[PDB]
Amino acid sequence: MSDNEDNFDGDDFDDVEEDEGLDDLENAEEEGQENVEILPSGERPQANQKRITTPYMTKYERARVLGTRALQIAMCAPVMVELEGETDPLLIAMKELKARKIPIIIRRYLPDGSYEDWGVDELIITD
Amino acid sequence: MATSSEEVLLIVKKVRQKKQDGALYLMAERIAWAPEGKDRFTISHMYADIKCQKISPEGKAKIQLQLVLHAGDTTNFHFSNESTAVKERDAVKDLLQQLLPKFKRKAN
Repeated sequence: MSDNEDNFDGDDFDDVEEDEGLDDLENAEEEGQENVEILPSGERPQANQKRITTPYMTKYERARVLGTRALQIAMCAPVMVELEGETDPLLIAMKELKARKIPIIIRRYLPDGSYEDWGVDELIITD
Repeated sequence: MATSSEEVLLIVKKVRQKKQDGALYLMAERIAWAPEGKDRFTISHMYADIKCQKISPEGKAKIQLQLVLHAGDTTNFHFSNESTAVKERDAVKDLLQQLLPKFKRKAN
């Protein structure tokens, strides 16, 4: 016996309504830009063909990697760069990113549905 | 397995129903729950009669499967297996949910 089933009020019921066999609808999206995947290298998943994009990093990928790296260091992640006073995750990440010392694979995505893996090491970051 | 009344596909142990400690058994045509130590399921709902299945996930110390029936009725099955209580919910969910269309209107 357990009166716990009547001792609740507002059970966080994750309403699960079955709905399999629905339509796809390719127009059910809002993105159309280069949505890139930020993955941590070491597993290094890459394709087996010549890449079509450019081995350069703009302020888009830079800021994305930087934000993710600051999040890492902010969690007490080891620094891959030299410290000349940089005691903040952003400063260190900026140094690492500028030196391509940040271990992260950036998978680019095109509006056609294609995707290409791009490591920071393979990208020339133009500050 | 456990064909004591019907063919049970999913056997969910440590399940309670409104102060009743027992076990949940998903049979081919119906979800039947019985009390631990009883040879008979004191609850048996055909997937047809089950209008919708609602289920409370992690966050609460009580994982529950509420079978909301057509009339507005319901069946509160509390997954109380401290080991996989929530994981039970998910399996009973994915399965029962797939069991529903089997008892729902077809393409016509």
